[PDB]
Order: sequence, then structure tokens, then C-alpha cells
Amino acid sequence: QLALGDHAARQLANATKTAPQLSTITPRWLTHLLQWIPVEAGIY
Amino acid sequence: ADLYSSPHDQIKEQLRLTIETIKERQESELINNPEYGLLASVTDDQRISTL
Repeated sequence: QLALGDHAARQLANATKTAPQLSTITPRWLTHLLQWIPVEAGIY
Repeated sequence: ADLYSSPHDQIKEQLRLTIETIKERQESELINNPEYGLLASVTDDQRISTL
């Protein structure tokens, strides 16, 4: 070995961590396309 | 509570009715409580009977 290795050197390094990925996410186009109306007391 | 609260708040209505019941119970206790009630507190010297 001539110099310090990558495996040893990484111990001082901070990894970039992503938020967990969810496979089931879909664009959900219908909710975006529909028009939403507020109801005063849950009755229409 | 979330759905049926306009024009009246359900939680507030329930609380008001329950508090009314509690106050009626307090009035009953002030008279008939076995240890601090008026009827228990009266003394034999202060008790009389109808003719």
C-alpha cells in the first residue's frame, strides 16, 4: 500500500442522505382535474 | 366534532349540558351529602317536629 485507502478515508466523510423513496406514489391526475367545493357542515 | 359544527359547536354544546347536570348535582349534594350536608349538619337541639 502506497497511501491511505478509500475504505479507511470514508470513515471521516459525511454521506449525503436522501429522504426515503416511496414506490407507490402516482401523479393522481383525477384529484388535480376535479373541482372541489367546500361544505359548511358535512352535508350536501 | 369536525363535521357537524356550523352554526353550533358540538363539543361546546356537550360541555354546556354536562356542566348544567353537574351544577344540579352540586345543589343536591349541598342538601343531602351525608357528611357535609345541611340535613346531616343540623343538631338535635335545633330539630323540631310538627304539632
